[PDB]
Amino acid sequence: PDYHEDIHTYLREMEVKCKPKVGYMKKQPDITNSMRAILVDWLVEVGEEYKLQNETLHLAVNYIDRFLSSMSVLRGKLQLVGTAAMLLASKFEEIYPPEVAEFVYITDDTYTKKQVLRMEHLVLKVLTFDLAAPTVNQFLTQYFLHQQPANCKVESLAMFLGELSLIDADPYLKYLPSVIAGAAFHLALYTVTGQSWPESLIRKTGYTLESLKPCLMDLHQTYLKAPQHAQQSIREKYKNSKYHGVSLLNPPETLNL
Amino acid sequence: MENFQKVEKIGEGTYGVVYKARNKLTGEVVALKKIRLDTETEGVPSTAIREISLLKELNHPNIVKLLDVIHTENKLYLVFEFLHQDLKKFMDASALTGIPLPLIKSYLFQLLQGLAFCHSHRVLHRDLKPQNLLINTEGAIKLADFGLARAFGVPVRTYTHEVVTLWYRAPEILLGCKYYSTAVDIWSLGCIFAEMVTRRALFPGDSEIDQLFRIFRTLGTPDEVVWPGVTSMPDYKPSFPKWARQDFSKVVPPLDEDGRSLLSQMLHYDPNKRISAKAALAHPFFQDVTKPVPHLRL
Ligand SMILES: NS(=O)(=O)c1ccc(N/N=C2\C(=O)Nc3ccc(C(=O)O)cc32)cc1
Repeated sequence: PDYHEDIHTYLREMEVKCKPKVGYMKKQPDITNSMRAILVDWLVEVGEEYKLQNETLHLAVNYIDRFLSSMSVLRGKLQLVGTAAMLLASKFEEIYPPEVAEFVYITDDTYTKKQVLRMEHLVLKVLTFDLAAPTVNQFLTQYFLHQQPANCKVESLAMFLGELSLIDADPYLKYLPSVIAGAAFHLALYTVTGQSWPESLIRKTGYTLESLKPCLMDLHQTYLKAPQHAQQSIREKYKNSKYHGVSLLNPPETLNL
Repeated sequence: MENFQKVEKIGEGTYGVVYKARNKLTGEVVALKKIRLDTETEGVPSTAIREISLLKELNHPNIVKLLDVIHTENKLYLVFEFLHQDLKKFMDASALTGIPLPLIKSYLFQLLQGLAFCHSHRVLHRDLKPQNLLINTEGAIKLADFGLARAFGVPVRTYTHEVVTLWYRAPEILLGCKYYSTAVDIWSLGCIFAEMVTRRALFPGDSEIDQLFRIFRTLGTPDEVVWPGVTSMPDYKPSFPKWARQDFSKVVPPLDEDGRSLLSQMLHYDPNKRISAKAALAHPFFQDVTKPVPHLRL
């Protein structure tokens, strides 16, 4: 509480410093947003097979976008960039991470132990060991404390919408983690209860529902088109009781903004 | 790495070996943490990753400065500023004489100042102990070894193999709470504050049960009134002896009304009611705080 206001102020400060270049995929000659979307979706499965935290998944995607913002990569090596990042995210956030042999196994021997270890070192060199990155996940939990009594269906749903945004670089790279986390919570709350972005959260973040509107329009479209999307590992993860089967909930037709 | 001359080994551990070194070109005296990776079949240890990320974000005069990271195919080296000794060696030298209160006050104020920065930057230390606290001849104290340190942007879950040595472990950890909080770090410093005063470890337990019982014998056995939810904790037992709280005149005899007040709030059973680093820094105890120089025996 004493430091709670300070942490949000610091993360808001850090999320700008840790932001990747928005149009990095344009200056990337052999890889595209589809490859990135396929990669991020695959890491969602990896997380579930190894029961990793949703923060581990959020950190990996940040590291990936940052590595790809400064490094040219061919499609053949894109999965090695993703494996080393997931391994690094797991080492940073998991109590104990899965061993390297297991990471080499979930790639079906596409790469070697040496390759994974060498890429880990390269990712760390390229990211200059700056691994404590603010995520949508991080801003969502700080926001949830402004919901007393709490609705775990709203929390699960915001977690899901927050995660959907990791798949599609276009348009979510143009939004900061705090802004997606705002849109996700409003859209989650509005879908379950009908209530909107609270005044306590307006005062905390300095974000009006109007300032969230560009992100929220995109997050609403993504939600409506989610059963139609090519990537479905997130919808499968959230139809489970763990997250109160929130992906099975029907999105609203209109937001009325 | 070619520019460093190893001078002396100044500590060991699982984390890596710490040395005293000299930069041959600038003359700068540094501390070097050697981390052997040819040995490490699993890559860069999670501790080295957690310590480098977090420390290189934590710039404060009461937090050790990380000057460089020499990352090679063979080994990993962390280059840090040098400080003359740890609080454990200083405490042992002062076991006969005693650390004068103005120096205890300076030291705890600075520890709390570094910790407040840690906490306001979403970082838990989780291993505060005298040897992890470094002092210098100019009068400063700084927090070191961020090996078990974690970013708490999302709550940090508890792990058995990555906790502080018993002696400075919080009762919540010992009773099996599912999560860490800033309060674990405050308890640790409270123990360290009483150790500086009484010239001995406040809770020197040989086991988790011996650790609890030593806490219970001093602060009284906690109950649902003192600590709501304590009887619902995994490692809690209703069969625990029910001791009464000892008077702080017996626990910390050479401590004043304010000193006794601040320590009682630092050693509160309930982590939600335990004083924060921010709050303690505003305590009347530090109204007259000065920066004295210690008596070092190098
Ligand atoms: N044993 S003694 O004489 O009391 C002593 C102990 C320790 C020291 N210096 N240690 C260090 C120093 O100067 N910078 C450091 C940075 C980091 C660490 C670490 O463990 O992570 C240790 C030190 C000197 C004398």
